[PDB]
Amino acid sequence: SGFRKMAFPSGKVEGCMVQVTCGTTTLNGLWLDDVVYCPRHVICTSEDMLNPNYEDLLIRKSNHNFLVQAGNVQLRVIGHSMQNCVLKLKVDTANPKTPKYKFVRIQPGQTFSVLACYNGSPSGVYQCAMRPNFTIKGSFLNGSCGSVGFNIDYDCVSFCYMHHMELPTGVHAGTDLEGNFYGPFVDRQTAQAAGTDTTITVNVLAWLYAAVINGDRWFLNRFTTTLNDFNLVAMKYNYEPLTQDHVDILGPLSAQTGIAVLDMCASLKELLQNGMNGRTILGSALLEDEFTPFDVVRQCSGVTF
Amino acid sequence: SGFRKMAFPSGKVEGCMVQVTCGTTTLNGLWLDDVVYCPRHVICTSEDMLNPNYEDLLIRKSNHNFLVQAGNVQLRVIGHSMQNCVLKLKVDTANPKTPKYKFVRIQPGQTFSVLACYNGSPSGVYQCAMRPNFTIKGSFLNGSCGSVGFNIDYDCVSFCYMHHMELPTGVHAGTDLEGNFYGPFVDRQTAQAAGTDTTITVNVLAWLYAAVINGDRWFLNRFTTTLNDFNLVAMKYNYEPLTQDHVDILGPLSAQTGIAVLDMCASLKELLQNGMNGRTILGSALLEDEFTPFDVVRQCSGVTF
Ligand SMILES: *C(=N)[C@H](C[C@@H]1CCNC1=O)NC(=O)[C@H](CC(C)C)NC(=O)[C@@H](NS(C)(=O)=O)C(C)(C)C
Ligand SMILES: *C(=N)[C@H](C[C@@H]1CCNC1=O)NC(=O)[C@H](CC(C)C)NC(=O)[C@@H](NS(C)(=O)=O)C(C)(C)C
Repeated sequence: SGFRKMAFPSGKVEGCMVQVTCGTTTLNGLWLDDVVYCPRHVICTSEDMLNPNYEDLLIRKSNHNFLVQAGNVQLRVIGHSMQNCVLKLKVDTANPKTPKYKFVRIQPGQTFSVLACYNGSPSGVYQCAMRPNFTIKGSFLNGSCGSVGFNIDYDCVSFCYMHHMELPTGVHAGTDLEGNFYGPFVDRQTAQAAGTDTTITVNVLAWLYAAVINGDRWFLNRFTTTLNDFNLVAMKYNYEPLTQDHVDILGPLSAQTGIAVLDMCASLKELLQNGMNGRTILGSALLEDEFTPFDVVRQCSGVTF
Repeated sequence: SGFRKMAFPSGKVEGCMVQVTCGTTTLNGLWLDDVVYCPRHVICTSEDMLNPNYEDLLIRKSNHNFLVQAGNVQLRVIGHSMQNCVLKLKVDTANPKTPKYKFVRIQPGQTFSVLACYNGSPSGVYQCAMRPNFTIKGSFLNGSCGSVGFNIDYDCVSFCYMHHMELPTGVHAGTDLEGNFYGPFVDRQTAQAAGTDTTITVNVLAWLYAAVINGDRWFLNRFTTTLNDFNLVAMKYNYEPLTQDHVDILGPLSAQTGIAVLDMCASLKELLQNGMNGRTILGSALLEDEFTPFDVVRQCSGVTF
């Protein structure tokens, strides 16, 4: 028993991290087979960052201008190309530590692990959610770009995020591994704002089921609700609408605990209208929305990779 | 910017995890050089667990009774011995993935990462604190014993915890890698209770400095306090006494922000006496005590391994 914010084991991704330096700027890259993926702004100087023309800057760079290091070993670059906001550097050596992998584009509300890196070396791993406004609440400093986010399924690493930038509220934005940004953001130093965020309702419900599984049951009430009436309340508290797809995805936790989803909705409705009155759920004084139904099942059932 | 509960990268420890089975019970083991370390209760059956005589049970076991698997590969056991509450199984093959390592016994208030494993395979990584009552708030299921806790310093893994058991409140207890329990616990299925816990004051202060570094400064007041007067307040709210050693350890964060430790103590005293009035600090509605000063510096300065 117990419930923690748990990240995926990071070893498979650690063996793919490299350092990419072009001129004076060094960021991280992801080395898979004979290709290194990194943010395109590695080719910018400080003056270039207000409004860079990346295609122009890349035209003036040749393979040898890219210094790629894997540990203390230089990897020789033999080709380069730009795909959306990422550079693909072909190297003359395939990474022998390349895991089975896929590039996926995750949906808002889904979670992943981030392996935060500097100079191609890992500093830590934490779990994040793709927010409804297409930002993540991460922890990233200068030099962290090219750090990646990922899920693991058995032996397969699904890379879903590459880190590019920080937005005024202390929140983070990036691309999938094809270089397309999540959200309406661009890779330039100009004023950009995230849309208003919203609470991921299906995830709060998943975490309430995690609490029941752990014996923290005080908030269960005796009522039920309709899906339509729940959503009228959710709306006022800035919660996403709950869909029938979300109800189905909560099926395994509902079946395990014997609490119908609409009954858990009635209990959540009460928490939203009345507060927690100084109580905690799973140790938290606020309702938590960064665990998916799958995360709850995986942690409470001991799924391994 | 941003502040997350961040675990160490787990790859170095992942390459050491193995499965140990004796009879019907399977737990995890730690394979370093030619030795596998695991909890001694792998040799118990269900009937044995109320009050096992481990020395007696081990006398009746020979090397071949221990089935050790590293992935799909059986490792042949060639010797066995018991050290306190851990078994040491000598195997005929040294682990080629053994990192530089040390066995350390950590002090209450210190943090570590746990790599939770089942059947020798990792399921997730999370950060934990050794509580003042010598328990940890983890997330562990049947089969998780032998999962380890660790810190990393550059290239060196300091193993400090091996998981053995769960106590009535949903909290966890274990040993160092020499098999000595943290706390007054024994490895048997009998009623055991943890002492009353207390809040790790130096860590709350460290996290308040993390908040200042991130721009969350609303709680800073205009006052100072003496160390003695702060401790009189801390006492009433079940906080550990702050010592001059703790004040010195907070020196780097104090110097970085220009806030004297005793001035931050005055601000904490106000939070304890008055509450947060529905506000949050770094997103949390409760004061957080599972970040050490070192964790704050490492995360806010981008320390890598
Ligand atoms: C990548 N190494 C770095 C990560 C930032 C640095 C501080 N915290 C982070 O997450 N990315 C940047 O510095 C990017 C670079 C451009 C070309 C996208 N710039 C920013 O993130 C910028 N924010 S913005 C796009 O102007 O609103 C900063 C530097 C003002 C944070
Ligand atoms: C190790 N695999 C297992 C980990 C437990 C299982 C549930 N959550 C955990 O953390 N450890 C045990 O089952 C130990 C075994 C003995 C010999 C120490 N037993 C317990 O943890 C026991 N608690 S106790 C010592 O009786 O208070 C349980 C099974 C009642 C939780």
